[PDB]
Amino acid sequence: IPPTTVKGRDNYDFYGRVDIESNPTDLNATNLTRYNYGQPPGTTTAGAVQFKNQVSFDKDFDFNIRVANNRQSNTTGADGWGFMFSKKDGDDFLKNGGILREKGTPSAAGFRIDTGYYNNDPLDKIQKQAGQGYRGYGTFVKNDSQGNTSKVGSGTPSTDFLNYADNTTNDLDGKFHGQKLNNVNLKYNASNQTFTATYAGKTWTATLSELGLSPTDSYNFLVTSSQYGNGNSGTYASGVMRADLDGATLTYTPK
Ligand SMILES: [Ca+2]
Ligand SMILES: [Cl-]
Repeated sequence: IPPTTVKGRDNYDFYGRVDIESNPTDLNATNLTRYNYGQPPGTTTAGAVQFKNQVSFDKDFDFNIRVANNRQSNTTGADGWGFMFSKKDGDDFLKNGGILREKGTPSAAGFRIDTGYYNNDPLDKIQKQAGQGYRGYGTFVKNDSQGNTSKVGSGTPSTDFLNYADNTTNDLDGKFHGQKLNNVNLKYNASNQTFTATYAGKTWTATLSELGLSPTDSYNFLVTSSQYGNGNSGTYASGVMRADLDGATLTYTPK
């Protein structure tokens, strides 16, 4: 079987607090997939789109999607993005969590673009997330067989750091602006058993061993976001996170 590349909304199931924003006012785009709209932070403020067919790590995988982060502080906005492999589905993600906190569904792994501070997350402490502006980070993570999340693969706090938004409105400066649509590339090279993620001009690397995933078992792939809340002060904003799912590309090899 040769690889195929698919594109289109119809290739994904929608779970939880995810919808389509037909006509964004602030982005050059239509029909964006939108997370965390119309609901305050809490246990159920989470969403996933799940590719309808399974992948396995005997074969290459390549996924590209443009994402646009909320232009909201890390104490008011969303938790981030989790590009997650799981043997279970989007309902299991809604029940048990993902890869954006300290614990989620067991034996999942993937790439985390972290945009939200949580007072009980030890990785947010390591990564120096607390503070002003739009402080976040990228990294691979895995959930162990209990669900506990840990950083895996390349990076240090200094190199993982990224400003996930800014206050500018210019399209001429040659700079990254995380509130605009910017591609995320997540790929897996079966020949060297290595996952690569790129975003914001930065790269991260992790082996299959480091992610803890099976070399042969079938996995689902989910694009997740959430806004679970950081305490109960009532200080929050919309947490709206958007992705061009209709324009995304996913390359895999069907059985
Ligand atoms: Ca965080
Ligand atoms: Cl449509």
